[PDB]
Amino acid sequence: WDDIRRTVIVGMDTAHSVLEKRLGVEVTPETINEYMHTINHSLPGGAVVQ
Amino acid sequence: QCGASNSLAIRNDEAAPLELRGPNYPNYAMNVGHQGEYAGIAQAAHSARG
Amino acid sequence: DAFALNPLVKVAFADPMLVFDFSKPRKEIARGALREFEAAGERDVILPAK
Amino acid sequence: MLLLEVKNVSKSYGDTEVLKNVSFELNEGDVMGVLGRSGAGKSVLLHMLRGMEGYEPTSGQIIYHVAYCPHCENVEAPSQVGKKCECETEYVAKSVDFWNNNEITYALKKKIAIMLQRTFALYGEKTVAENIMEALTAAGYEGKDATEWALNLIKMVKLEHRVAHISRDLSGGEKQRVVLARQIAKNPVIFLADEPTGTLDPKTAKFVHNALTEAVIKHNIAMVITSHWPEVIEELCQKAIWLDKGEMRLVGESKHVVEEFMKTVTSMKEFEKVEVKDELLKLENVEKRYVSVDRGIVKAVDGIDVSINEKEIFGLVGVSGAGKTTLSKIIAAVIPPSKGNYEFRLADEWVDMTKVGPLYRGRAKRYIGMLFQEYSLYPHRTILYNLTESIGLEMPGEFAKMKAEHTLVSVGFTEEEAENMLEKHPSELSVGEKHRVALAQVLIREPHLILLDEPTGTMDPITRNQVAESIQKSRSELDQTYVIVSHDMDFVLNVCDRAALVRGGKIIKTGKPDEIVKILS
Amino acid sequence: ALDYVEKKYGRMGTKATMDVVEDVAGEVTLYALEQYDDYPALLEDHFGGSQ
Amino acid sequence: VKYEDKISLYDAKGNLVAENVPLEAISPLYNPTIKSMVKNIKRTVAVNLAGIEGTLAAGKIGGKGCQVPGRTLDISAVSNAQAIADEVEKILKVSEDDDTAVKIINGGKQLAVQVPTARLEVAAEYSVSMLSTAMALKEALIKTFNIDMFDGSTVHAAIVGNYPQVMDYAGGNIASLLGAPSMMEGLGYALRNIPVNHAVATTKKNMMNAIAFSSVMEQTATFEMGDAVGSFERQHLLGLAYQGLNADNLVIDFIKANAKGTVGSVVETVIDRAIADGVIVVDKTMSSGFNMYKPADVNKWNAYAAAGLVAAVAVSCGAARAAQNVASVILYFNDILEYETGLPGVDYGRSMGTAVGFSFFSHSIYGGGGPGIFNGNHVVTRHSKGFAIPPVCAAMCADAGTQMFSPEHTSGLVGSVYSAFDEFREPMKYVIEGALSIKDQF
Amino acid sequence: VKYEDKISLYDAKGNLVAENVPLEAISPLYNPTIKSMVKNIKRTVAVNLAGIEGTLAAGKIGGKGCQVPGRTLDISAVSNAQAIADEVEKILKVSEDDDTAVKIINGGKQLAVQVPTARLEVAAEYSVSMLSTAMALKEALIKTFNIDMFDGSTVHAAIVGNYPQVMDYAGGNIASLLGAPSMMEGLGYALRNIPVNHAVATTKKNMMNAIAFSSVMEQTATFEMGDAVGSFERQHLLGLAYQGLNADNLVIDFIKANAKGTVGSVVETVIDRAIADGVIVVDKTMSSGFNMYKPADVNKWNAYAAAGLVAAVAVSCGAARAAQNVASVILYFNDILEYETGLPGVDYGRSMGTAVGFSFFSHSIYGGGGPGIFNGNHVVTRHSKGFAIPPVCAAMCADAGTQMFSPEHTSGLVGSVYSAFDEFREPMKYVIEGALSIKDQF
Amino acid sequence: ADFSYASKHADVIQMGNALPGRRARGPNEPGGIRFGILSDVVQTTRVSED
Amino acid sequence: AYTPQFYPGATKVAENRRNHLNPNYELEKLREIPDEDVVKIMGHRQPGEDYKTVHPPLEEMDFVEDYARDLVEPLNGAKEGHRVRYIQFADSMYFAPAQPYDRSRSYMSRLRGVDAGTLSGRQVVECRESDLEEFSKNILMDTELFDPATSGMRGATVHGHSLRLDENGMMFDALQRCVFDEKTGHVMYVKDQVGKPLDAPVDVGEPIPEAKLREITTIYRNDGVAMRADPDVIEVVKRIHRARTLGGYIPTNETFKGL
Ligand SMILES: Nc1ncnc2c1ncn2[C@@H]1O[C@H](COP(=O)(O)OP(=O)(O)OP(=O)(O)O)[C@@H](O)[C@H]1O
Ligand SMILES: Nc1ncnc2c1ncn2[C@@H]1O[C@H](COP(=O)(O)OP(=O)(O)OP(=O)(O)O)[C@@H](O)[C@H]1O
Ligand SMILES: C[C@H](OP(=O)(O)O)[C@H](NC(=O)/C=C\CCCCSSCCS(=O)(=O)O)C(=O)O
Ligand SMILES: C[C@@H](OP(=O)(O)O)[C@H](NC(=O)CCCCCCS)C(=O)O
Ligand SMILES: [Mg+2]
Ligand SMILES: [Zn+2]
Repeated sequence: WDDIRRTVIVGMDTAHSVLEKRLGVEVTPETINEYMHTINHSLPGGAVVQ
Repeated sequence: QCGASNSLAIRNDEAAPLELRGPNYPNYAMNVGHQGEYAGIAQAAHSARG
Repeated sequence: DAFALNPLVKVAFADPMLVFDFSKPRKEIARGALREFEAAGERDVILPAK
Repeated sequence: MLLLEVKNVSKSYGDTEVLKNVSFELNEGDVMGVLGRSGAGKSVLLHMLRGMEGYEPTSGQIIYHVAYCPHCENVEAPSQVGKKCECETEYVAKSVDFWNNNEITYALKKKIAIMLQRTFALYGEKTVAENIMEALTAAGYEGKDATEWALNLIKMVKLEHRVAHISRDLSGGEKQRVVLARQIAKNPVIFLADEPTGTLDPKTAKFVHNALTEAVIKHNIAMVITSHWPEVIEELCQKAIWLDKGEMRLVGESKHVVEEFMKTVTSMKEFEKVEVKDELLKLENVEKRYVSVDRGIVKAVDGIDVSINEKEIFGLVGVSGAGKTTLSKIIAAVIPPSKGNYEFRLADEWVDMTKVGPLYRGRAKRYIGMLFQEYSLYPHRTILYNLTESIGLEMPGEFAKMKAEHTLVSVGFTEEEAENMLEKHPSELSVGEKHRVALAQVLIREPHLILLDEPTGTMDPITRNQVAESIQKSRSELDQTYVIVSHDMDFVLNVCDRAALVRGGKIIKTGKPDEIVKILS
Repeated sequence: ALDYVEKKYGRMGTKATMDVVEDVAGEVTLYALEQYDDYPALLEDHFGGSQ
Repeated sequence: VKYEDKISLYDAKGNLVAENVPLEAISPLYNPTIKSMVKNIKRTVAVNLAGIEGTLAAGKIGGKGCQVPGRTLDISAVSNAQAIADEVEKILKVSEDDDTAVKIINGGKQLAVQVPTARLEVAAEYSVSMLSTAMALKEALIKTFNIDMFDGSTVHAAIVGNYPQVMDYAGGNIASLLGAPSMMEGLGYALRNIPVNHAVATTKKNMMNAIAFSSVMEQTATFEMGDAVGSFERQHLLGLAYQGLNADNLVIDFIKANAKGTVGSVVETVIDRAIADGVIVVDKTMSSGFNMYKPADVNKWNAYAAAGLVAAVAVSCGAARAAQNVASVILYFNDILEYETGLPGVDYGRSMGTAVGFSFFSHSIYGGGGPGIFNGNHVVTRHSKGFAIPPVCAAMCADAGTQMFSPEHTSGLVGSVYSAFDEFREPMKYVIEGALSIKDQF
Repeated sequence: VKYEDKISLYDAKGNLVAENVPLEAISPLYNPTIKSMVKNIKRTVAVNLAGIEGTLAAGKIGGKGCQVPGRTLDISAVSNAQAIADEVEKILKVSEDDDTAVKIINGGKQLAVQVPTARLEVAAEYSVSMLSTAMALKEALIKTFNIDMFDGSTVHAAIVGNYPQVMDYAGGNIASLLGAPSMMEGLGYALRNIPVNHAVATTKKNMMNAIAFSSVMEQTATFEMGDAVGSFERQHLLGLAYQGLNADNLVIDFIKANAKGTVGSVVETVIDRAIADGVIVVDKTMSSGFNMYKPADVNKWNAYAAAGLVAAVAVSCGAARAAQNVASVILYFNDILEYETGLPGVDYGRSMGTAVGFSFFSHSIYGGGGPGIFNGNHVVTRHSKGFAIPPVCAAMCADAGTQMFSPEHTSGLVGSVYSAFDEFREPMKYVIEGALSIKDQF
Repeated sequence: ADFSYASKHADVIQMGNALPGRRARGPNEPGGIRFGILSDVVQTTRVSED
Repeated sequence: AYTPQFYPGATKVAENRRNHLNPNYELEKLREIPDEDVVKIMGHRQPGEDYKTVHPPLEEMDFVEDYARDLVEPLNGAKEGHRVRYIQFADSMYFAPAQPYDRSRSYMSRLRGVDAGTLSGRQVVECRESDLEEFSKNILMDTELFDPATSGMRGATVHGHSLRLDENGMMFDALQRCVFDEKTGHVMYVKDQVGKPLDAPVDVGEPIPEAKLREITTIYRNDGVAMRADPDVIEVVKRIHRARTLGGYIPTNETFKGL
């Protein structure tokens, strides 16, 4: 039950489109890898560079 | 901002004694830094009376 | 059929990083019955040993 | 039959008759050319016909004669008077008089298209397809109709390599063609085109031109097109006027008019030779890639080795989208390269420049000035403030006025013109007066390496020869090195000495401008 | 706050009116902000304004 | 118009009123009495003035065992009930002829208010009545007894318990027949949130009147939920006519024929009447000799079975005089009817299953309780669309006092307030009159 | 009569319509136009036939990312359209002179059905419209294309979507302007469910008409909540008249006076107008100047401040041509007014608190969405009783297409359905006409 | 704020829905999990063909 | 007409708040930062290049006919159509000349079409890029609203508004956008407001002396000017609170008789 309860699936295609167009930030596979490292540090309890 | 008006109000959505108020009070249902001290003020109302 | 209702739920729970592997639900309930299942959510590092 | 009349209109701007005694007549389908010098009044006249704010006449009036539905507010062509609506009612003919608050004005204003001079009327973040799609949907059409057009249209201005590409990240003439393809796709009663081709290279200009014909001349939509660059006025218009300083110097068949205009002209000034002095910049394997998780890689610069030899004028010629602006931004230390070396011989030491900071790129960036292809000034400041106080001039404010006047004179303004221009806003100038002011703003700080992205583009041959002798004099009397991105060939022959050709992010061959010409043709 | 209330009102010496609310709350707020001004350690401990 | 089957009309005493009445004359979309009942049930609010006075005098605000020391107000609302009612009527009045009535019940102890219809025409729901009554009562109490500005919160807490914190009216002294919209278990279930005890206390423990009240409310709710539209409408119309209004006097005749009988005798009476009326016919005869039956009219057989279900409940719970037998009777009436005839049950077994869960949650540790606390909004009794609740109302009417959670214990304010209106107390004699008023318009 | 307040009515162009109109002529309890909009909102259902066809063709029933293999039906709902609309109208028909209206939108790909008021007269809540339309549409689809009995569940899932499991219409193709009554922030909050973008798209991006629509819905909701009852009714009527309906041309006058101005200039013009009209007077002058101001008419001062709030939002968002400024303009309009006069702001700080809510909801990663999805049934925006939402309509009407949550992206179906009604497309003109029709009865 | 909507409120897939009434519960509770979602949670189609 | 007062009080802090709120008060300028230098510290666009657009100019786009919407004159950046950018400031509690709520009130009283946001250690104003640059140079940077020591143009990591000043009297910066040059005695911005380094450091001038900072600040402090020395502001705050309370209780004229 714990593994089912703690699972949330979020899509990142509208976020990438908003980043590319409205925010003017390029979205590369390297940037996605950087974001994945950041969320893997930050999801349990982490605070990035603070 | 809406507090002073809602503190002594008599309208349905706005009136409640602070002992009967809680985190589901509509003004109080979003923000940090108020609720725990609201509970202490509610206690201090009766601590003065012993 | 590969899935029943949601393809995204099917792919998400195929993750090998899940502590409970949903490929063999009967086998792991046996492991939890024999006290050989390492579950998560234990506060062993914030509790005294005595 | 007749579409619009122009009565005797004299437009003035505080004792400034930008225009006087302007009068022409048009019918349902014809191309009208407006030919003249820089600052003659073509943009004022097109904003005048468009009915924009501040362009109201002081003496005359213009009459627009249209068709109209009193239940649908659709304006049409006058020829439609007698035909059947896209609604109930039949039609009604209206002599809309602009600047007379005549209701229809609104609907008519919606039915007229304008190509603004050096202004890209696009949504920026809405790509290329959605920008054109918007045009269709906005004007009408429907899912299929729009789709058909959208594709048929993107073909005409040649943009199939940038379909899902964001239009904000496009490159100059690509945005020009995007704005164009947005501008046919509204079914106008009139297409007013101010410098429709832009600073576009021969080949792409030809596509734009044929696209214009392929569409506007097919739907017999009257055309008002300006170019103070004739070869188009002829290949497009049949009846053209020649005005000089707001006065119609001639009104005739376009061929005779272009002839007469070209006689008034001057040849170049083929300056004296110059010897150059040592290498200053060295770029080794410069690459610039724009990777997207949604559109592919755009290798803007794809491995570029160039060398500049110090006091010299270097040319960069090519086709639209080749990578000239990306290269020039890499030289000016504005856009860092994805890969590759760039060293600048300050005096004898070569600073590695893909390193940000005063200890590194900054060192050379004090003496690097860049004039951008999409330039701007400060519109809330005056021209004098723009040359002197906006950028920071190392002199007291009392003596900056004559320094700015000297810079404007050296750019190619007369003493009276530079004196009258100093207490003025950039919105009160023309596109070409603003370009020369931005060129003076780059030049007035006296940097060593100067990058000029398309100095010409809106200059009569005479004004262009002017800016040209300017660059040559400053290079020799001040040993200033220049890097020029240009499309006018004769400018490269009579100005540059060691131009290079750019094609898809490559350097192909570098050599003399004549050698570059015979390589091109 | 308790000392200021007991010096001039008492624990239950007054009936709840507007004037006593204004007086007590204003005095305690002024004192607390004066203590934040006077002691930089207190201000650096409660670095956020919400605190 | 679209239904050509006619019904007779009988009162609660079994006397004939009229014949050849069209089926749509008792429809909720046509009957003026049902429309008036729905309009009046949305604007009528029960007020406990003595409860308000007791809550304020002891500081009993908050709910179950909650006392706030210091927030005690000594008012005399029961003595000044006339002035309070006058001020509430003045505040709630829209025009001067609006159907605003604030009547005094039990010598000032209770108050029955009716907010005007024009206040509900621009309201999307029915909650405007209780909120408007609460605000009018708050203003009337504040201006009648000169209550301090710092105690109006206590007055609000006395009138409505914990409304901003708990989206309900639990600790307050105001009430209505309908529950709060936050307690709805499905969309359109607002008319299903009337508990059985409320309907029994409203009708003053009259069996046929409570059956009519519950049936009218439940079938009007099925119209509201969209269940009784299209091809489903005739079945619910016949279920309302036969089970709830005793159209062909089926309920009274079955009860009279089984005055000293069991559930099985009622079952055979129903089958005999359905055979004699041509509603069901023999489908086939099996090798064992069992006569399998088929319905010649599906909806009419449904209505006949529902009327017999109510009759069986009345017979068994009048024999026992205890209201704990409803679930068993509803279960086994259908259970032996299906295997006696080969025919489906009252609601094609949606009501037998309702009894199988009612038998769970009326005899186990897991929830529910007495039969009087259930309703159509309850998760146990929501499954039968208006065919299982009027039996429960009849059984609670037949109870002699064997239930701890009686209507007297549960619905004292609501029953006393809503029994003062003739339309709510005796719905049979007014729904029949409303059908007679529009008998000639079909 | 009970209110001696007279107002002069103006149109959206600032021209005078009538003078000495009583204040209760624009009341929701008296105005026939407001009643008609409430009834039409309660009974109008929007049906996406193209969405139903796409869902059934691909088997996309369920919700976000949900797809059931094997449960795909290939029907042509858009191609038939008129037959489906006729069947739905026939099923939903009660009388022959019914108000049942199923019209065809965008060439068969959408339906705009209006259920009759007969089904809403016997309903306690507005949800009868969507459930009845869903049932009629299911029956029409099953009878038009011969759907097998085992695929009716698939048809129901395509039409409504997860309803017995999720008490809402999530993955379906049927929509209404009002959400589920069990999904309200508070009791009586049903009418504060229309977002800003729906109001802007319904009024075809007209400033004054969108303001009038939002104000009419918000103040009718405050009447529904019981808030505008007793001593608050005058303040809510004055707020509606001066903020939404441009009473005494205040909004247009302030906008005209501050064409080149800022928010502070709007504050100055509001204070000057309130001094000139006698609404506020000087209380006392302190030692350091600063003559304090007190209201001679408290509710009229609140109405003047609300009209100035709308005008300040219009001025700032017409200067910027961007709808992102709404929160700051309301917040600092109230702040500057309070610390300029010593007078309370709009809604006594509730407007400022709701502006703080708008700020943290539309300007941060903690925020979500833009100002176009602001509605009073949200926990962030519920605090102001109809005084902070109608300025957001002016802000979104002044937006030059720089918002991701544009009305075109979120409310195209709503605009195409509800723009056909005259009282919804131009609420201001028809509310003024309805007030003019009942002038002599006061 | 627009990016926040696009990144954490646009394509969120939850395991279970909130439950109303007397069964009042939040999302990701086992009463809100549909049968098809739970069928997609179990991964036996990956490793078995029976 | 009505002569607008702006803020109650007799102290220098109240006078400075009134001066900030007054649009007809000319703020004293204390430094000259060029327009391109302000653009470089802002970090939004390269100086000399054209402004990026989010939509076509308002003449090009077709809108519906709206009398009330067309009464208001749009900004120039809205007329051409420019993206909305921001400039963010942090203000120290130790006698910074401008303070966050004072900044927001003055911006919304003085500038057209701006989006002001107030935090405890942050204050941001959003506008169209050309107009934003114009009032950033004319009002926000060169006048007495800015001090390069006690205030700073900074986005991204903001911290140090409540911390003590450093050895040079500057506010603490975790990213160190601006440093102190002791050879010239001036503060130089070596990074832009978001944190990437600048190729050439830009002189924003020298720190304001503390004696002038006492006169030009808008904050109340025990070591400076306290509110106990300004009873008029406290009385106005209490009157606003009481009026809000009375309006929320019962909003009638008789209940406001006890005001
Ligand atoms: N708003 C204005 N106020 C005053 N003078 C103006 C204004 N706009 C343009 N002018 C002047 O009017 C004359 C005509 O300008 P216009 O822009 O029409 O030139 P043009 O013929 O289009 O030249 P170009 O080739 O530079 O585009 C110029 O001298 C210009 O400086
Ligand atoms: N930021 C960017 N992201 C993605 N692609 C880009 C970007 N900037 C430029 N490009 C693409 O890279 C190519 C080179 O652009 P660049 O501006 O260097 O062209 P150019 O040679 O100057 O052409 P033009 O004559 O139009 O100025 C173009 O096709 C352009 O669309
Ligand atoms: C918790 C609250 O809901 P609730 O009170 O009803 O449970 C919940 N509130 C929010 O989501 C929103 C904002 C919270 C973030 C504030 C953290 S303070 S730290 C940085 C804040 S700032 O620098 O940007 O000002 C909501 O959904 O309304
Ligand atoms: C009937 C109802 O109980 P209440 O009448 O609301 O107390 C409901 N029971 C249940 O659903 C119990 C479920 C599990 C117990 C029996 C399992 S067979 C509940 O708990 O809310
Ligand atoms: Mg021009
Ligand atoms: Zn027409």
